[PDB]
Order: sequence, then C-alpha cells, then structure tokens
Amino acid sequence: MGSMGDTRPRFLWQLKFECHFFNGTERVRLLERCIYNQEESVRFDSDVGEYRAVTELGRPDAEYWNSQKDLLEQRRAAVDTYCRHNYGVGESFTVQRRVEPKVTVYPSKTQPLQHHNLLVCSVSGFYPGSIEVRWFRNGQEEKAGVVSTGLIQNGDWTFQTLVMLETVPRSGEVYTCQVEHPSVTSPLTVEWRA
Amino acid sequence: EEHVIIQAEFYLNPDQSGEFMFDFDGDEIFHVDMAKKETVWRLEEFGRFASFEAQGALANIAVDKANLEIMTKRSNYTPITNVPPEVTVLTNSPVELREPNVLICFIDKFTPPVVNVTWLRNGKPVTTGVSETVFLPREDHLFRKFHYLPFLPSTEDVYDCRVEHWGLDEPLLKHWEFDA
Amino acid sequence: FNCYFPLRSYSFRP
Repeated sequence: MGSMGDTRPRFLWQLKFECHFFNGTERVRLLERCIYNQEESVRFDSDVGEYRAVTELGRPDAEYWNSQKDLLEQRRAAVDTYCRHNYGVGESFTVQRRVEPKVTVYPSKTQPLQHHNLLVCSVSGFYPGSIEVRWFRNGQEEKAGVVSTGLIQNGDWTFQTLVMLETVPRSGEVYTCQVEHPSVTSPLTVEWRA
Repeated sequence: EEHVIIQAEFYLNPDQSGEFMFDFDGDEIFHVDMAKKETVWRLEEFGRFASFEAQGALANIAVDKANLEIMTKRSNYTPITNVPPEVTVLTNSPVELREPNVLICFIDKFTPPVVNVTWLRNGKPVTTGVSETVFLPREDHLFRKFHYLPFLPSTEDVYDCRVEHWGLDEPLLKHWEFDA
Repeated sequence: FNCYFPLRSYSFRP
C-alpha cells in the first residue's frame, strides 16, 4: 500500500499574512496566522492589536511577541505600510481585471429521451467570478430543468462554468444562453434554433 | 469582503521544502522559485507591472524553517496527518477535433504539500509542453494545485491524470477522452 | 519600481 515512497513523518509550518479589504481600502484588517501541520496556533489580528494564542501550543509565542513593543508597533501600522501599499501596487491588474467570457452552445453527447434535446451552455475564460448564466426560450427565461456546475477555477486567473437545459424542441423556438458579467455592458447571447 | 491579499509561506521537513507566494482572491500573483532564487509571475504581464525582491522571501523562509523546528520539538514531533487530494480532469474550453486545447488536472484539499502528477496518453507518460502551479493555500490550511497538458484533440487518443500522495493507498487515475 | 512589500517573519524567543 501507499502510492508514494518515503513515508517518514512530515512536519509542516505555514505563515499567512491576510490583508482583508472592504469598500476599496476604507476598511482594512490584517490577519497574521501561524499554522503547525493543519492547526492554527497563534495569530495577530489588527482588530485586536496584539498576538493571541489560538491553541495552547501557541501560547508561548503570543507571550514573547507581545513583549516586543517594536514588533507590535510595526504590525499595528502594517494595515497602512503593507496592506494598503500592496493593494495600490496591483489594483489595476487584479481588482480592476475584467476578462470577457467565451460562450458556446451545443447538444450534449448524452441524449436520453426521444423528442428531447439536452443543451449545454459552456461559459469559459472569464474574470472575475461573479456571473449569471441564464437560459431563455424565445423571450421567456427558463427556470425549470436547469443544472449548473457552478464556478470552476482554472488556476490561470480565469473561471469557467457549464449550464445545461433539457428542452422539448418545437419549430419556431429559439433557445438562448445569456451571460451577465462585469466585463460587458450588454449581455452575451448565443442561440440554438429548434 | 470585497478582496483579500494573502502572503502565504510554508516550510516542510524532512523535505527541506519551502514556498513563498502572494494570493489575490484565490489566484496566485507570484511565487519565489527556491532553486533559482527568483520571482516567478503567474501571468507574464504581472512582471511588466510590478516587482518583488526575492531575497525578502528567502529570508522569511529561513525563519520559517527555524520556527518549524521549534514547533516540531515543542509538539514532541507530532507529525502531520495526511489528507489525500480530490482530483478532477477537465478542459479549459469546449473540445473541437484538431483545435488546440488544454487538459487541466485539478488537485484539491490535500496536505502535506507534496504530490506526484503524471499525464498519460494511451497509457503512456507524456511530458511535451506540460506545466504546473505551485501549491495554492486554502482557508482550511490544505492545498490546491493545477497541472496542465496542451493537446490536439482526436478521436483515437485517451488521457489520464495519475495523482499520487502519501494519503492515497493507490494512485488516483482520472480519465478524459473525446466526447464522441 | 512598483514593488510588492513582504511582511517579515520573526523567530520565536532565542
């Protein structure tokens, strides 16, 4: 058993400095988290202003660092010197990043029912993640028979999602996959004619 | 919230493996390559817009190693509990025959940050043009990772992403083939 | 330069 060799015990330490931003940079919270294996042990929360043990294993560290007044002063000012600074560094290509989805409609290769057409709307390559993907039959929004995969992160600063609709095609109908997204001022639409 | 920037670091023993990366809303801005001692931007344009002094990351990593060893002794060498990954294979766009595409191996919810990923084409390892991300942090302090294989879709080829991890008794084998 | 700043990590009590 075991899918990999070298099964010696492992020991992991993680440090996470989280800058949380509300309403641009009007409200900023710094959360410094120290994690041993899978358990946070001590943290500095800028809303608190000093280190606090999260587990007992972290109590000695909170006590020692809280005795170091230069460190505390630097960490308390980090919401400005660190969080707001780094926010301004990348604001134009992160906060303001907008990438338009590509929208494709096709029948599923799975067609389980005669006189039905299972349609797939693929929405790929977009940023940020907030999106609406909606099916229409003529001018009528379809709410029944819709399944979505939800957001999928691709790892390259784009997302994709898949939304399917079971249809009973009738002559004269047009089915539209319509996408609302911050990258476009008018919705993207792609049509499948019955 | 609207947005979060995370400076995420780790050190792992006995591997002597470190990582330093910046994260914006769950995507990687950059990491520092520990071997080349250089900043690696996740998207090429990022390196035209911004800079980061790699030596700052290396200095923190040395402290992380020291703190790891203190915590290892303080816990009486309590080791990490392996958590095996969840794996999904998908394409970055709808597949058309003979139109270049990319296979994505999506590896999620695992720790420690050590994994082995092999792309197989028709059961044979393939490496041409493959690429991968470093370990991305999760709020539950597990990790996520992406591996990529550019490919030319065809009706004859099949693919598998094979993922191995200390938490897996057997390798995970996730299949993809043309949806004919 | 347009520079990301890191926060420095500090050791436990020496």
